[PDB]
Amino acid sequence: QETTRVLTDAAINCRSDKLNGLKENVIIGKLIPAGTGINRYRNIAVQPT
Amino acid sequence: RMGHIELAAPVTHIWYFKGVPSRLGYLLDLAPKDLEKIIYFAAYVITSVD
Amino acid sequence: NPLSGLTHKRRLSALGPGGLSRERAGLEVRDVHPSHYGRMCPIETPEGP
Amino acid sequence: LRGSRLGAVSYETDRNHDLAPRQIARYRTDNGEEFEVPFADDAEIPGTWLCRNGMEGTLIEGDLPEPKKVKPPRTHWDMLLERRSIEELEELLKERLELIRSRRRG
Amino acid sequence: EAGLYATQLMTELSERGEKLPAAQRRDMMWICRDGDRAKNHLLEANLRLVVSLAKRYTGRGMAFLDLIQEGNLGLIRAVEKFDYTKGYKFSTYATWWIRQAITRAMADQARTIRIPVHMVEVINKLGRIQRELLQDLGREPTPEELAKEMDITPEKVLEIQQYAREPISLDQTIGDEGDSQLGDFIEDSEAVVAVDAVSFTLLQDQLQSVLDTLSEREAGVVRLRFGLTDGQPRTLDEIGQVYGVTRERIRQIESKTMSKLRHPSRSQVLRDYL
DNA sequence: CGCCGTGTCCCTCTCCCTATAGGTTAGACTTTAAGTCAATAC
DNA sequence: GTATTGACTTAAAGTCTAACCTATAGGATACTTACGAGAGGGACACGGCG
Repeated sequence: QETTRVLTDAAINCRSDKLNGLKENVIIGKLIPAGTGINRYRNIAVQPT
Repeated sequence: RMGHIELAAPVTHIWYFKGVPSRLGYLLDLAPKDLEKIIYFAAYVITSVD
Repeated sequence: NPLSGLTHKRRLSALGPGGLSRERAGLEVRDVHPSHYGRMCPIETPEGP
Repeated sequence: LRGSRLGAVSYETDRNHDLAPRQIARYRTDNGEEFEVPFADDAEIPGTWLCRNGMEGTLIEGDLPEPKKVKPPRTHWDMLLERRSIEELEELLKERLELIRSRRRG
Repeated sequence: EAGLYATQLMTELSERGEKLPAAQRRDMMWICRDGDRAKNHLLEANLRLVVSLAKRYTGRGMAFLDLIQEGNLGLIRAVEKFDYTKGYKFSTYATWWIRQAITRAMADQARTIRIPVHMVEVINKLGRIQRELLQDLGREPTPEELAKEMDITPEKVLEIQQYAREPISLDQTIGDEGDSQLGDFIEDSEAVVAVDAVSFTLLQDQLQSVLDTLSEREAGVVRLRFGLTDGQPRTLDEIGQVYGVTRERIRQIESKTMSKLRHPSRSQVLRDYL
């Protein structure tokens, strides 16, 4: 909400996003950091016993 | 691939002049009711006095 | 059906050029004033917005 | 409601394993800007090139063919010249000179 | 005029010229600056005339202040070519240039697809003629009769009617109202349809397989002839050059290899692709 | 005489014609890559 | 059937010439100003206290 003012004052502040919420990870299309996306479950090594 | 236009005269961005609170106004301590008179060629300003 | 042909005519619409739009429409215009009796049916209105 | 960009997509497969050899040329503007253009090998090199900046640049190689640019199309002086004469304008210049003389010292 | 002559004469006398007398030097500097002053004054005087002539060309094509500025440019051109010895009011001569400049800038700067001025003039003439025929004749002008009045061919009239069409926006009505931008209901014929790509790759692999099942070097001559690896076909001269042979043998090889691929075992796994 | 709160209001966001000069293309001529046949040898 | 050469004809193209577009200029009597609410924030006025 209020895209213009947020965008312009973020541009002034040079505010760097860190891409760690559940929305900015949806906007850019990479895997979200919740559920099956976090590194605890996303990096499981599976070998036959 | 993007392009660009080389303007023959400098122009001001609208987001930093018109959107309240005006950012040019706060940076320069100028009132928007008067900043509009400047940037739309309605009133002079002094850029340097000796 | 022929009834829909008859009822598309004889229809009063409060929206259009020179009238209020749905976003400009308040709640108080959408009620049934007691002066509708015999001049405008309080039953038949579209169920949507 | 169909539509097209007035273009055509070719379903060709990339062949980076061999391309035609490409030479590289260095062009330079007047204000010290450098630009690299990978021109075709079996092709002519135009010394005067329109570069990425937008102004006309020349090759760093020394050729300088000097295409003999055109004179200004028409001046105010050309337009007055064709509708009057030199001595008429000299008379008017004398008139204004003696006018400001008679204004200044009386 | 005196100031322009004076600046010409200093420019002439500057080159290889004179150590000018101080009073003469200073005062035709004054003359040269005053020529520009008087010019400037004349343009300021007749800007309102420019506005008055441009006020009637609004409501179509361009904005208002754009037309004002083209009129101002025409005014600079008019004060550049104004002669006073003919003894005429300045407005009479200047109106000519103002109208010319305004109509030119309207012609070649008021369409998204730029139509050159001659075709703009013929389009405007056709529009005026069809308008007057609609007003007077009443009966809607048929294209061939418009050609007869136009003294051109009917197909030229049809091409003119096609050229005049101006572009709509992609952000207008969905079908009737502006609920959704129209650009959200236009397909893309220039796009990967995602069955063509996979079908095309499968065709590639199957054609390579059938070519491999053919004979040795002759299937490859077919491959070079239709350019399946180099991307360009090359001719019998080049195939002979790379192999050290003649051209009639190449054509015989082409015909022999071509005969077998018409036979069903090679064609049955290839026919469905065409 | 010199500065500070409260109030009101404005604004923004959300649900003609002519004349000259120059570039473009279309159209035909001669050359070349291309398709063709006839005899032949292994 | 598969390896050739020597003519023998044929469809597809670089270059010169002509017309048809294209950028450009010019064209004198005198004309001179169009045609709903609902909330938050900021700026301008007015009055109160030391």
